Parts: sequence; structure tokens; C-alpha cells
Amino acid sequence: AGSIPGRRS
Amino acid sequence: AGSIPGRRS
Amino acid sequence: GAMGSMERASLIQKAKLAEQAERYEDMAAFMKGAVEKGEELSCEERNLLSVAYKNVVGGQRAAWRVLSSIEQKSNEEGSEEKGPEVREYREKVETELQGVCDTVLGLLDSHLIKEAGDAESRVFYLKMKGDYYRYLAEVATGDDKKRIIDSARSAYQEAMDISKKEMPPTNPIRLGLALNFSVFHYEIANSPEEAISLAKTTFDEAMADLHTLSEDSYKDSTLIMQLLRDNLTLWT
Amino acid sequence: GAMGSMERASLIQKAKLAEQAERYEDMAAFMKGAVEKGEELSCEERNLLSVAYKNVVGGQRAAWRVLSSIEQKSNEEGSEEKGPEVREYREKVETELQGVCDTVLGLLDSHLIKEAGDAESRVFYLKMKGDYYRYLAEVATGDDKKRIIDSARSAYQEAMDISKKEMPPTNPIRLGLALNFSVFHYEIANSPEEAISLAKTTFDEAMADLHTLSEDSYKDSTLIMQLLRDNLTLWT
Repeated sequence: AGSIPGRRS
Repeated sequence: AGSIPGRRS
Repeated sequence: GAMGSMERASLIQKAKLAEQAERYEDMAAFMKGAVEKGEELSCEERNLLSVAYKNVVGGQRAAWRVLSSIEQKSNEEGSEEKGPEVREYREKVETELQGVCDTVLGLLDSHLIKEAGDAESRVFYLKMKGDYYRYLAEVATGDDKKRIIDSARSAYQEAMDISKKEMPPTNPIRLGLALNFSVFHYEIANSPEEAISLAKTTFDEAMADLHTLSEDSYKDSTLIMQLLRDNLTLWT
Repeated sequence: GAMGSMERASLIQKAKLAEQAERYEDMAAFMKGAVEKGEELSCEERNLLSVAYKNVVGGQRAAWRVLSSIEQKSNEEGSEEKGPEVREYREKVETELQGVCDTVLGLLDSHLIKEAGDAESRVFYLKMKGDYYRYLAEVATGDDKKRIIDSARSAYQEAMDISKKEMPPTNPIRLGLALNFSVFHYEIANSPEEAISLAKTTFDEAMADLHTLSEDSYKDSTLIMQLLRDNLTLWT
């Protein structure tokens, strides 16, 4: 499962 | 143009 | 700190350049410097802080999982003894990952959370606190593992309580918090049923609120709703 | 050095783990430690050294190009003045990139090249010397730019002379050297015709030697031949 990717502004 | 990629052993 | 001599605005500007250059360690250092100026962060600045550290810890987590897998294989029946090196190097990466998490948690505690009064800032920071305790829980194996898990849970729960009282069900912060807390339940807390129930209810309550949104807000919310659905498909 | 207390074999082992974990800065530090033990490097160990630093400098070069492009746009007619930050940050990345190149060149000079007697090791290291002077030339703009370019040229030329006398035309080291020296001619030395001629002749002489090779050697050589052809297609 995935959390929020969150690696791009 | 490309040189040898060289980033994987 | 090494960023103490640089202007706040210059640190922000360089964090944005560092993102463009895929220099996430630099980005994180610039944003840490900006936080340490002592002023509150705007919405955009909070997002730069999060993106920077998410990329840094993401590389560490991926490396840790590779090394942990090799280490586990080495401890199987029939595996040639290869010495202490795999454990040592896994420990090195683990310690660095813990250091990054401690740094983020330290910024949140000194003093981002206590100054955050609006729901959008407070929920954002409490979610981050839950996330970085969750990353610590992923590698914990000792006598404090239960306390680390409980710290993640408590931060997520406080964020959830505020989000439900103060934000609409489609708010992207609220949705991402719910998504991550559901992952916590499934992957950390051994509570897959709680994970599934939370993702379901979150998705359904958001769906019912989409009609209130502009086209752009609809795109933002539905993107995260799809992540909830992706997890539900994997879990059921 | 921080790796002085670690066994040579443990450094090698950890370099291989670091590669698997995509931890290339660690990989480079481990390989630097291995070189500094003072023994010559095997073929596999030379390749680990090169892969590690190629990945490190590759990230720096990509970042430098992003920042340099932003800096050039800022100096165009009509562009709002934004202060010194873009230049400062480009300079920061540039200095770090130069430091990595200097480190590699220092390992080659103390003392890998002088102990390398076999063609496969000597050509490999001289090619690397040319490559890291080439990376320095990519960012050079001052009074030493001509000398940096000449240092790259001289290292490549010595490697070429040995390779032509001691290796078959399909040898992958010889082919990669020729490929990179051709890129030097095209991108650094303002000599596109020399670049094209070298790539052509290299490709044709390799083609004529393929019949001597095993299936596995044929795969190795043809892979690099395709890179030569890709460059020729771009350049003509």
C-alpha cells in the first residue's frame, strides 16, 4: 500500500 | 551525444 | 547552524532551486534553516519542508529495505556466513534514517506545532509528526517500539480530530492524513480492518462532497481519493 | 581517513551493498577507502570505483546543468533581477563537483596510475583521468580552462596509444575510451569532425573484428558499438 507520495512540490 | 553510461556494475 | 547567516527569503529561494536540481539533501538543509529563523511557515513553505525531507527519508527507507532483505536472507538455513558487514551497513543506514526523523520531529517540537493555530497548519504538522514516528516504527525492534508506535498513533489521532471538526471531507490535507493513518493501521499497527474501514469511510465522505468543488479543487481531491481506492484494491 | 580502520575486503563488500541500495556516495567512500589501502585493484574493483564516482558526479553534473540554465535565463534581456542566490547555489554545486573530480584525480595520481602496468588497468585509469578532467572542463570558464582541456586530451591520448597497441579493436575498454574521447572532441574541444572520424573508424574496426568473439564478448562489444552509432546519428 502507498502513503501520499509527497516528493514533488 | 552520450559517453559510456557507466553507472551500473 | 550553517544556514544562520543566510536570509530567510534566500533559503526559500534556494530550496526551490534545489528541488528543480533534484538536490533534496540541500533542499532539506535550506528548509531547516528557514524554519530555524523562528517565523511561522506559509502553506507553500510547509510543502517545501515536507517535500525536501520526504525525498531524503525516502532514499534512506528504500536503502534500508534493500539491506534488511539481504540481512534476512543471510540468516536463513543454509546461507554462507559472510561476517558482520551486512548488519553493520544496515545499521549505518538505519542510524542515518533515525537521525533525519529526529531532526524533523525536533523542528516540529521546536517550535512549529506549538505556534500552529489554523487547522491547515496544525493538521499538516501533526500529520508530519505521525509520519516521521511511523518511519521510526518501520525500523524499530527494541524496548521502545511500542512507545514509538503510540507516538505515531497519538499524533495522527490529534490531527484526525481537528481535521474532522475544521475541514471539509474533500480537503486534500484531511484526505492525505486519512490515507497515511490508514497505512499506519495496516502496516504498523497490525490493524488491517481499521485501515480498510478508515479508507472506505474517507473515500465515501469525500465522494459525497465533490459536488461543492471547483474543477481545480475536484482534481486535487480526486487524485488522493484514487490513492485511497488503490490501497483498498490491494487490501481487499 | 574515516575508512582507515575497516578491512579492505569489508570495504569492497560494502561497496557492493551500497550499489544494491543505490547509496552511491557511500559506495564511493568505501571504494576510496579501498584504494587508500595501497594495493592495486582487480578488474571488478576498478569497475566498482568507477561506477560509484560516475553516479556521484552524474548527480552533480545534472544539477549543475539545471542551475546553469536558470542562471543563463536570468541574464537575458527583460528578466527580473532576483539577487545573487542562483549564482551562489550554482557555485556551491560547482565547487562540490570540482571537489569530487579532484578526489578521483588524486586517487589516480596517488598512486593507481603509476602502479598500473597491464594494458587493461592502465588504459582504464587513463581513460578515467580524461573523463574527470572533462567534467572539470564542462564547468571551467577561467584562465586554466585551456590547461584543463589539455589535461583531458593528454590523458585520453596516452590511453588511446596504449589501447591501439595492446588491445583488439573490439575490447570494451578500448571502445568506451574511443567513445568518450569522441565526446570530448565534439563537446569540449570544438572538433566535431575529429569526433565523427574517431567514432566512425572505431565502429568500423570493431565490426571487422567481431567474427573472432564468443557470443558473450560479441554482446559486450556490440553494446558499445551501438553507442558509437547513436552518437554518429545525432552528429550527422
